[PDB]
Amino acid sequence: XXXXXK
Amino acid sequence: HMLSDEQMQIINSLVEAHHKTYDDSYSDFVRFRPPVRRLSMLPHLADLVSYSIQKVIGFAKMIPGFRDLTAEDQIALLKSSAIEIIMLRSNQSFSLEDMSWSCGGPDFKYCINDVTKAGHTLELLEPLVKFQVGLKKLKLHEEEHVLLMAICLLSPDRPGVQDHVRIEALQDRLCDVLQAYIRIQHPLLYAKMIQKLADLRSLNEEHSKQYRSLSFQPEHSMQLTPLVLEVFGSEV
Ligand SMILES: C=C1/C(=C\C=C2/CCC[C@]3(C)[C@@H]([C@H](C)CCCC(C)(C)O)CC[C@@H]23)C[C@@H](O)C[C@@H]1O
Repeated sequence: XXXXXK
Repeated sequence: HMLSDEQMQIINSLVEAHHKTYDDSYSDFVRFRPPVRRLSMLPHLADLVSYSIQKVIGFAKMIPGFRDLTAEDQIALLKSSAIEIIMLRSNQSFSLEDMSWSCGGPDFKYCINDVTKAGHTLELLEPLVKFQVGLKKLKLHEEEHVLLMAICLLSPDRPGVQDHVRIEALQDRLCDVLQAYIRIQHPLLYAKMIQKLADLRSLNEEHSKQYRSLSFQPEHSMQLTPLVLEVFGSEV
């Protein structure tokens, strides 16, 4: 399951 | 005709960020799924791109001012430009002598026929090679190469961007930095590099077309990676 922005 | 201390630190930050996220040894390539020469090259090239997306993300987070944008804007900029940064950063491994990407030995030498075996056609690949050749002939300095990548990443004209004014300000700072660098170091060049950003928009458009058809075939989409499905996928 874009949290690589924790 | 002079670089300020703040402009100098921006150049130093972008070059060091690139060195952190680009390995000239290409030694992480052995951990990819092996290349095979239907769509036999798709596993390897999907791992290659997914690896590069991770590196582009790392490079983007070290662009001065990038981490001050909202997280949703950071993601929108990444999704829309990731394939353009990858094509841009791939120029370092491209070679004019044999017209291919050489990342080590023969196993990791990617010719145009190899990418054909990843589901892509000549409509994407012939202009992509031409883009690589025209970019290689420019003989960009490393400072210019990394500034062009940061400028491309901070384009405000992308789907899903909200704070279009702040991104415009950040990109203008980098364009100013780049214009002053070219002035000092060279006797035209700025316009050509800006033209390369227009070429990337066209390459981006053709790739998303061929990727979308590729991603809707289950035998092929199951060969991609989770990161590739997110970045190049349609859901937002
Ligand atoms: C990655 C990088 C390199 C090569 C880039 C290539 C060569 C092979 C074919 C590629 C990967 C193009 C493909 C059309 C992309 C297809 C991806 C997919 C199958 C998912 O639609 C895009 C860039 C081309 C190697 C190294 O320079 C690191 C860089 O970072």
